[PDB]
Amino acid sequence: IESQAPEKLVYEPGNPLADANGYVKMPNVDVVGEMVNTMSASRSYQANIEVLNTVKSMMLKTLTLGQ
Amino acid sequence: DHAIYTAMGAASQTLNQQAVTASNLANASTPGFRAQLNALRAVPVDGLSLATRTLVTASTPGADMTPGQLDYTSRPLDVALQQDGWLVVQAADGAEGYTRNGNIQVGPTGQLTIQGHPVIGEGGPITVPEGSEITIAADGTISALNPGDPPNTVAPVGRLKLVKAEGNEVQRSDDGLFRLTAEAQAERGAVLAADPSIRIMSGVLEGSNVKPVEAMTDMIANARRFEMQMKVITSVDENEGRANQLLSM
Amino acid sequence: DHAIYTAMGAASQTLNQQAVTASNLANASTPGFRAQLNALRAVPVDGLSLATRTLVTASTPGADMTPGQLDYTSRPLDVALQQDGWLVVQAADGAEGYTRNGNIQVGPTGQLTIQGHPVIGEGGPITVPEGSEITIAADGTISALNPGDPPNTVAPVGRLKLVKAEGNEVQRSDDGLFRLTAEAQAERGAVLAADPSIRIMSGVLEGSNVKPVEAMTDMIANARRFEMQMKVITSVDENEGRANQLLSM
Amino acid sequence: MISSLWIAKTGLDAQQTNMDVIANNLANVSTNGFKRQRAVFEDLLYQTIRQPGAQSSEQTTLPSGLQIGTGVRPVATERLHSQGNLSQTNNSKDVAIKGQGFFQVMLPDGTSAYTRDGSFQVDQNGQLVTAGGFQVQPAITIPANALSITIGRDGVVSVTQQGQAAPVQVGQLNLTTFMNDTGLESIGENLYIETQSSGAPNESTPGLNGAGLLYQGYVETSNVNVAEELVNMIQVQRAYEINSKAVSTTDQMLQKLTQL
Amino acid sequence: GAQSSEQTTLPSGLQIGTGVRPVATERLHSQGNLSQTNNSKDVAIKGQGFFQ
Repeated sequence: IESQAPEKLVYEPGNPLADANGYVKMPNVDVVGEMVNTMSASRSYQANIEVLNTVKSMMLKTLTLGQ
Repeated sequence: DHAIYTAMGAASQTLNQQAVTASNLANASTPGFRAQLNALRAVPVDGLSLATRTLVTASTPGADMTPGQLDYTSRPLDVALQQDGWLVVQAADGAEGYTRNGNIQVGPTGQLTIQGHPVIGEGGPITVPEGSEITIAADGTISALNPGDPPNTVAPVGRLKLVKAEGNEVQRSDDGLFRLTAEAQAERGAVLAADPSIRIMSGVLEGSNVKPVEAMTDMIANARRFEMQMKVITSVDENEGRANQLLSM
Repeated sequence: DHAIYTAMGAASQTLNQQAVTASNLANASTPGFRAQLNALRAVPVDGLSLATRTLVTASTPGADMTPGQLDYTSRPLDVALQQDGWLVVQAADGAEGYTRNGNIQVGPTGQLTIQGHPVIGEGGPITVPEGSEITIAADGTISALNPGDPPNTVAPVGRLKLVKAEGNEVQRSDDGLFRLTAEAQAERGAVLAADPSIRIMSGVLEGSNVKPVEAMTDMIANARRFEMQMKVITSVDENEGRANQLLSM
Repeated sequence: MISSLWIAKTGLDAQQTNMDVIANNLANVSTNGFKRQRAVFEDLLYQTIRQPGAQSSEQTTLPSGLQIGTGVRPVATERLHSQGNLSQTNNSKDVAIKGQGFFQVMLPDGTSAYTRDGSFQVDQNGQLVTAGGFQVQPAITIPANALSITIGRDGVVSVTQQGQAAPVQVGQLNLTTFMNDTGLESIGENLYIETQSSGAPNESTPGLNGAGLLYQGYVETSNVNVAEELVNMIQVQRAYEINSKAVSTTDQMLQKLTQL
Repeated sequence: GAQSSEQTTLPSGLQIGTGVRPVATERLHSQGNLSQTNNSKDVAIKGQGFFQ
């Protein structure tokens, strides 16, 4: 989906893409939030990777049940 | 792991505060600008057990109703309001907004317009004769003179309505125009009275009330707080990377 | 894993922005120079599911047609155009380029040559008698007085053609000379008219409109964006490397 | 780039524009008829982010919502049209204005400009010009061998000839007034052109219908108050430094953010 | 690309450019002021010209 925050504006009334009341639209990305998202996503990715490794060892050990 | 988000909030909110002061601090030398004082609000996150997290949202509790100080321009119809006094202006949509900018102007057709979206006084828009030579009296009465007539023909042509409303009962409204807070409307009505005690000075403008000392200390505090939260974020992330190793073997 | 590419794109393209600013910024004190403003374009990657990636391609939408500020040199044939005006000049390949450099020069044989590849006005290249003593008028007429003749012999020897065109309807052409955009060619034609309303300021040159303020924050934001991209790249590769242990064993 | 950077750069742009206004307004002392310019700024729209809630009035509650707003775009450059002082130039063909009014001048391209400047001359054909040869409409053609030129307080210009005991009235020099003097679009060369914000020009003889009288032998000086410009310069420099501090603080915030 | 003009679009292409090479050092030949040396063998010039 899209984050529907009101899309912070700037003023450059010679630039095309500026309406009446020349106001360019200037994406509303909060860099701190996105950096924290990247950090947390990498950590969760690592946790799931390493769950997968644990489980794979668990099952390959199950195959040696008895013999 | 969720601690990082609390810290994240602070950092982002700190940036928001910076933005405020920036638009607060760039607007020096803006006539009649009212500063936008800012604050941080604690938001407890009451839940199911051991409420330790609280978030750090930012806020603007309003505008600073401290009168900035005066520039003597000697212009006949530069108007300065006394304290807690407002000029009324017909806003863009058509509504009574309130301003402190007294840099009045007269159009070629005789229309008295603090910057377009013109002024309101004793009736609809104030209109004056084209050959202006306008003067604004001490209590607002607007007197006029055709430039080529004897000086004893200066009978008043209008009145400049002024309004007393301050602080907790005034709210900025996405323009340079203030309005009533929707709480001071189950009160003094939607269209306010003229308050026959608000005086005017002609030939004087009022400038922005942006105190630069509190702005500078605000920016210093903001930088320090931001980088403290940065350390917290680093420590939490390094903890998470350290601890995802419980699951191996 | 392909995220790194997007991040790479940004980093690479940010360097391009830097490059532009640098060329935009070294060219201060270059006569009549037009700053090449720059922008970044989001480029979605429309695909078969989950449109999540966008690239950061760099671009130069055009030049800044904001008149640079004038230097008074009192030299008789240094020309400053009014706003949105251009001197027409016979380009190297041969075509009417447009410049704001009014630093006109005369050769020994009387060729008016804004830095060579000469100037075009009311006919071919403008030629004057060798003992020129050129004077340039307000509307573009060029008069010449041989040094050893009575001063009431300043009969006009030519006219300097000037053209009105700005911004959207003008683009740089890999030299310092501008041309029409080929979108303004099924319009005011291949060769424009003289527009006898563009005025000349004689004895005054125009400098570059290289705004140091917006360039300095261009560079600050560029550096910050670059090292944010580097952080994303670092996290992505560390993810992939620590991931690679899945397939073994 | 985050919003703080761009807002502070709008502030720096505004201070730079204000300094350009001050420098132009300053350099044009000893320019006849020049009218001082004042830079008027205006804030840009405020983006409400979180509307204020309900002020329950059960306790004193801070009315906190959140609107940030941006920018300081320059909204006007008002021309302060006032009667400047007079200085004697002792030149017969020179004249200043007592009160409002503008001499009409025929531009080279055909339209009409208007000047508050009396540095007049005569070209080779007797026509009045304005320091650059622009003809003063309506044309006033001084005879060839006049003993003296007189321009009266209502513009009635006459010449004294060898022998006749009468100042033959050779022309009329009438003024032009606008209903909004401030709206004139300055073009350089001490010339203003009428625009939609000034209305049509109203022509009249001096001293009638609000036009100001004429004072021969005097030039109107620039109404520039240099003390005001110096104080404004100090203010502009300090505000510029404060905004630069805003940019620098945001930049070091960003440095720390991108460290990790 | 082409300005399709259906919507207001930025005319984005890309050219980077480089350099500020010095192209000339002009010599401004305007008449300078004169100084009296009282020296008989000295001489100054009124207008264009040079001594060979």
